[PDB]
Amino acid sequence: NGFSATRSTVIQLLNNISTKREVEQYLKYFTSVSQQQFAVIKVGGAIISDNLHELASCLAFLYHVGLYPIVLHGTGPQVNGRLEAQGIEPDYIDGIRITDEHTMAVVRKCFLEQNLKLVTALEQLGVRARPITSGVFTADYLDKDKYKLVGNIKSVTKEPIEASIKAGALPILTSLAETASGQMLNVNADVAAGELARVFEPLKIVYLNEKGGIINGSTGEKISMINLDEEYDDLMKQSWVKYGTKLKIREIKELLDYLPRSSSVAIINVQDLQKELFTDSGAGTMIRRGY
Amino acid sequence: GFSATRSTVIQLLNNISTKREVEQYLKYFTSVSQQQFAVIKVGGAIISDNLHELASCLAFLYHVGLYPIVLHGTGPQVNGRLEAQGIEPDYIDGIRITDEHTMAVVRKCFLEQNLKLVTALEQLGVRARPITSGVFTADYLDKDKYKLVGNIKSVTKEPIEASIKAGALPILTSLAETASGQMLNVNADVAAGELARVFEPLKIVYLNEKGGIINGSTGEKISMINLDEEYDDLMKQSWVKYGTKLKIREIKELLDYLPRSSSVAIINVQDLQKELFTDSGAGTMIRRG
Amino acid sequence: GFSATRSTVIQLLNNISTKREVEQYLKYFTSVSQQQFAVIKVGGAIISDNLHELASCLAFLYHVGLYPIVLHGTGPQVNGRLEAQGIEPDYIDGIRITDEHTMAVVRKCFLEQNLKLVTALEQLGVRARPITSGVFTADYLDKDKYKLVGNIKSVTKEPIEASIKAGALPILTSLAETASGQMLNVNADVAAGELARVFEPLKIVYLNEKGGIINGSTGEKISMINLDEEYDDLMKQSWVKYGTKLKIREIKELLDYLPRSSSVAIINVQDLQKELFTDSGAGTMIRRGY
Amino acid sequence: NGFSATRSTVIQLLNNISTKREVEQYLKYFTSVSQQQFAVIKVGGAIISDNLHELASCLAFLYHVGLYPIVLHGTGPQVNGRLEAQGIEPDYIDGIRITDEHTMAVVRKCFLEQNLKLVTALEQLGVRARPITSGVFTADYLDKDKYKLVGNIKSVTKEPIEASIKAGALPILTSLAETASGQMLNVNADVAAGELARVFEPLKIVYLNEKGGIINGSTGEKISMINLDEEYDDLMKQSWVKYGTKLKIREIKELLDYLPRSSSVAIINVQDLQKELFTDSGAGTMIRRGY
Ligand SMILES: CC(=O)N[C@@H](CCC(=O)O)C(=O)O
Ligand SMILES: CC(=O)N[C@@H](CCC(=O)O)C(=O)O
Ligand SMILES: CC(=O)N[C@@H](CCC(=O)O)C(=O)O
Ligand SMILES: CC(=O)N[C@@H](CCC(=O)O)C(=O)O
Ligand SMILES: [Cl-]
Ligand SMILES: [Cl-]
Ligand SMILES: [Cl-]
Ligand SMILES: [Cl-]
Ligand SMILES: [Cl-]
Ligand SMILES: [Cl-]
Ligand SMILES: [Cl-]
Ligand SMILES: [Hg+2]
Ligand SMILES: [Hg+2]
Ligand SMILES: [Hg+2]
Ligand SMILES: [Hg+2]
Ligand SMILES: [Hg+2]
Ligand SMILES: [Hg+2]
Ligand SMILES: [Hg+2]
Repeated sequence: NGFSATRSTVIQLLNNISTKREVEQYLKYFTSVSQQQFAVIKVGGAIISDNLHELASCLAFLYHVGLYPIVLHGTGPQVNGRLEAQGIEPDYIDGIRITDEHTMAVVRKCFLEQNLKLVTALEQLGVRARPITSGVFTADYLDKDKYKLVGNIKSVTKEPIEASIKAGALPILTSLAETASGQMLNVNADVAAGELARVFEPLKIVYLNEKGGIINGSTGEKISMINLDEEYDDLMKQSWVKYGTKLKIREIKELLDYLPRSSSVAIINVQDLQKELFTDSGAGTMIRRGY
Repeated sequence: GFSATRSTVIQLLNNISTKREVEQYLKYFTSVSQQQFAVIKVGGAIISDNLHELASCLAFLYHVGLYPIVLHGTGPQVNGRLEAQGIEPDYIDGIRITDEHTMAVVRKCFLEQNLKLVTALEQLGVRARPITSGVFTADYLDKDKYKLVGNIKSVTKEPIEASIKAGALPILTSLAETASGQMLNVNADVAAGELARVFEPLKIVYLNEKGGIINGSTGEKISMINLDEEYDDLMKQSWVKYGTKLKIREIKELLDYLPRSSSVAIINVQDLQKELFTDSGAGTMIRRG
Repeated sequence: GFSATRSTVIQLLNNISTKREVEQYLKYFTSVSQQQFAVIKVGGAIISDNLHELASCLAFLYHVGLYPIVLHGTGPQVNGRLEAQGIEPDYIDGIRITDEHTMAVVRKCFLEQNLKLVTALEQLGVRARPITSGVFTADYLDKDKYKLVGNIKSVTKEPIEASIKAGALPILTSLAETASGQMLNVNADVAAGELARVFEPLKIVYLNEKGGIINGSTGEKISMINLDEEYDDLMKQSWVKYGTKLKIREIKELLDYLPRSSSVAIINVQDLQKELFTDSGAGTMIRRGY
Repeated sequence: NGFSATRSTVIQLLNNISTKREVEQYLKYFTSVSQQQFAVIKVGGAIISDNLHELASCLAFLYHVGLYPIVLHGTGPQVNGRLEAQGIEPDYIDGIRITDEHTMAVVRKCFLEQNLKLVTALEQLGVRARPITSGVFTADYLDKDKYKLVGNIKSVTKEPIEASIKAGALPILTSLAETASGQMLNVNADVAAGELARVFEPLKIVYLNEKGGIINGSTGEKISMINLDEEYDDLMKQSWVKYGTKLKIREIKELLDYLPRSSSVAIINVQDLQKELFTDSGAGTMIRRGY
C-alpha cells in the first residue's frame, strides 16, 4: 500500500530507463488501482547464502513502491552443508528430500536461520518484514514409507500473509507445512510457492534461480518460452531434464491448469527481476499454458 | 530515529518521580547491554476481555522506547471453542490433556489470539512481530498421561533478540517443538517462567484478571508470598488447586535459579505501569524468602 | 531523511523520457560537490500575479532533491506603491533612479515579496531560507545619475551554499551593500547574472510573464538569439528598449564569461520543468552560437 | 509549537530530575496553552566561538519540546580580535562601540559569520534555524558626531520573526539596524535584545554570558539577585559597573520599567540555563523591579 521512494529507490527506478516506453510502463504500475495481489516470488535457497544483498535490494524496491511480494524461500544447499558436517549424506527421490526425524531437525533449524537472515537483511534496509514460519500450510503425508516426513499440502491459511501486508510488512515464508495436530512436514519450495500462487492468483509469479531460467542441456541454450499444452509432454521425455527441473515444471503445469490462461510463470535470475516485472523483458524462461 | 509526542512525554513524567526511577528508565531506554527490561506473561482471557487496555499499556512502553518480551496464553478461548463444538475440556493436575484434535484447536487458537494482539498493537502504531514457533524446544512431559504436552528443555533467544533489535515487540505463544518437529502444548505460565530464567529481566510480570492470587480460606488477596518460609505449607493447602498450584510451582523453581534480588508480580493490567516504573508493587508479589 | 511520494515520482517520470535526461537528473540528485543545478530569476510580477503556480513548480524541484538558487525582483510592486503615493516611477537605461525615499520603498517591497514567496514555499512543505543581505557587495554605479544604485563587485557564496547544504531553497533579493553598510538597489536581472557568473550552474532561467522576448517589428516571439551573429544588429533595433535592452546586454556579458555550452532561457513558469529537465528549451533561448 | 522529543531530548529532560516537584514544573510548561512568546535569549558573541556545541544543544532542547526562543546574538569579542590583528585599538564610549566605515565593515562581516555559525550548528543537530540578519530593527543615528555608524532603535518589525517560528524554525538574529534609506547601523546586542523583549513580552528573558552573571567587583563575588527599585541608583555609582555591565544593567532597568512586575531577567552561563528556565535554580544573576 504505502509508497515511499528513498534515494536508493529513485536511483533503482531510473538507472536503466532509456525510453518513453519504459517510463509509461512504470507509470501504469504506479497509477494502478488494482487490488489483485502483486506477486508470489519463490526464492532458491542458494540465493540467500550467495546473493543476499541483491535479493534484499530488489525486494526493498518493491516495498518502497507499494508493490508488496509474498516471498517464499528454500534452504536445500545449507541443509546439505549441515548434514555433511555431521558425516551424513542426503537422499532424494523424484527431486524430493527423503526426510527422517534427524534430517527434519536439520531442515527445520536451517529454514528458521535462513528465514531470519532474509528478514534481518530486509530490516537493515529499512524494510519491515515478518518471518512467517508456521500456520500457513496444512498437509498430510505425501507417502510416509517412501519420503518419510514430507508433506502434501491440502490447504493454505491466508490470514498471516494478509495481516503482514496490511500492517506494512513483507511476509517471508518457509516451505514447511504441518499436519493438523502439529507434526512439521518438509515440502519442496517450488511446490509450496505454487500452492500460494493458486490461492492468491497474483499478477506476477516468479521463480528465482541462479541459472536465470531453464537451460536446454543438449544445446546449452536458455529456453525463452514454454507453451505447456504443446511442449510439456515431449519436454518431459528429454533425458537432459534433471529431477529438480522435472519437479519444478510439473508443479508449474499443474498450477497453470488451475489459474486462468492470462497467468504466467517466469523463471529468472534476481538481477533481471525488475525489468521482467515492469518493462516486459524477455529474460529468463516464461512458462504459460498456451494452446 | 526515535521521537516521542507531547502526550507520550507527559505520561512518562507522570510515571517517574524519583532519581532511582529516572535512572532505571534511562538505563533500559538506551540499551548498553544484553540485559532485558521485562518478561510479561499475558493471560489468554485478557485478549478476549480487555484487549484495548492491554494494547494501550504495551503501546505506551513501546512509545517510551522500552521493548518487553511478551508471551500470551489462550486457554479460555480453547475451552470456549471445545464447548462450542460439544467437547468438554480435559485437564489433569492443571495441565490440558491434548490429543490430536485438541492440539489442532490449541494451535489455531494460539495463532488467532497472537494475531489479535499483534494487530491491535499495529493499529496503535506499534511494530509487533508474531513469534509463534522456533523458541521453545521440548520433549514430551508424559505421553500416556497428557499426550501432546511438552516439557521445555531449551529456549532459543535469537528470534526474540532479532525482533527487539529490529525495533518490534516480540509477541510469543507458548507452543514448543521436539527436535523432529512435533509441536507440543505448554502451559503459558510455565513457558513464561522459562523465558525469565534465560533472560533474567529486571521485571517479571504475570497479568491476570483477578490482579493476583486470592487466599481461598479467607477470601483475601495475598499481597506477598515469601517462598522459603511459606512455599511448602502453601502447596499443602486444599484451596490451592489446578492452574494456581502450577503457577506458584514454576515461579518457585524460577526464583530458586534467579538472584534473590528478583521477584515476580502477579497483577492486573491497570497496575502494569506502576509495577514496571516503581518498586511499590501491586497485586501478589512473590519472592524467595 | 529523503523520501518521495507516489505523485512526486509520477511527476518526475512525466518529465524524463531519454537516457540523457536520466543521467542529468541523477548527476544533480546525487551530488556531493559544489556544482549548481540552476540559477532561476523570478520576475517580481509573478509573485503578485501567479504565486501558487510558481511555488508549486519550485516545490516539485525540491521534492525530487534539486536545490535551485532563486533570486526574485519586485519592480512592479514598487511602481504600484510609488503611484499609490502620487510619485512617478523614474528610470534611465532600464535602471531605477533610486533616491532615499525610493530606497525605503524598494527595501520594504523586496522584503515583503521575499517573505511572500518563502511562506508560499513553506506552506507546500518546502524548506526555504530568506537571504535578504550578505550576498552582494557593491560600489555606486553612478551616484549623480542613478543615486542609491549599485554596481556589484563581489558575490559571497557562503550564505547560499549553507542554505542548500541544510536542505533549504535559498530565496534571494537583488539588494546589494557597500562595505560600510549602505544598501544599494540593483536590477534583479543583473544580480541574477552575477550569481550565474560565480556559480556557473547547468541551467540559467529568467522567468517573465510574456514567456520570453517578443520582436517588436513583427509581434512574433523570438525562439533563439545567437549573440555572436546577432547581438550588435539586435541592439541597434529601435524596438529594443528599456528593461529588455538591459536584460539582453546583461545576458550577453554573462555569456562572454561562461562556456559556449551554456545558455539562458527566458520563459514562463508553465515551461520551467521542460526547460530544466530537457535540452528542448522553450520561450526565448539565448546563447553565443556555433 | 511542534513538540517532538528525540532520544537526546528525553535524556536531557530526565537526567536532572530527582523530585515530584521538578516533574510538575516541566508538566506546567508542556501542558500550557498560552499564546505568549516563550523566551527572548541574548547570546554573548564569545559563546558562539568558545562553546558552540553546548549552546546549540540547549537551544535544540527547547526546539524539540516546542518552546521556541527568539535568539539574538552579538559578536563584540571577535570584532575586537579582528581589529587587534589589523593593529587597531577598539573604540568605546559608555559601553557602546564607536563605529566608523572601516569598523562597520568588520562588524558586519563578523556578525554574518557568527550568525551562520550558530544557524549551521543548529541545523547539524536537526534543528531548523533561519538567519535573520536584516529587516527587523529600524534605527536613527544615536549620535553621529559621537558614535558615527551607531543606531538608536525606533521600531521592531515582528513579521520575519513570527514567520520563522510559524514555519518551524528558530529565528537567529543579529543586532544590526537600518535607517529608512538603508544605511546599516551598529547597535549593542544587549540593547537590541531589550528592544525585542519590550514588544514580544515573553515569559522568559535570558542573557547568556561566559562569567555566568554579574560579579561584584569589590567583594569578588557573583551577585545572585538585584532588586532594582531598591538598588539601581547606588549600583550605577559603583566603580566596578562600567563598560558593558553598566550598559546592560541600564537597558534591563528601562526594560523592566516597561514590562509588568511579574517579569524578570536572568544573566547566566549556558550550562545552567535549562535548570534556570524550568526548575527555578537560582544560578547566575536574577534582575527584577522589586520595591
Ligand atoms: C521435501 C523437500 O524436498 N524439501 C526441500 C525444501 C528446501 C528447498 O526446496 O530448498 C529440501 O531440500 O529439504
Ligand atoms: C498444556 C497446557 O495446559 N497448555 C495451555 C496453553 C494455553 C494457556 O496457558 O493459556 C492450554 O490451555 O492448553
Ligand atoms: C536598480 C533597479 O532598477 N532595481 C530594480 C530591482 C527590482 C527588480 O528588478 O524587479 C527596481 O525595480 O528598483
Ligand atoms: C554599538 C555596539 O557597541 N555594537 C556591538 C555589537 C556586538 C555585540 O554587542 O556583541 C559591537 O561590539 O560592535
Ligand atoms: Cl531491483
Ligand atoms: Cl542444523
Ligand atoms: Cl489504558
Ligand atoms: Cl479452532
Ligand atoms: Cl481459532
Ligand atoms: Cl503547477
Ligand atoms: Cl573575523
Ligand atoms: Hg541446520
Ligand atoms: Hg481455535
Ligand atoms: Hg504500561
Ligand atoms: Hg507548476
Ligand atoms: Hg513599500
Ligand atoms: Hg571580520
Ligand atoms: Hg534549555
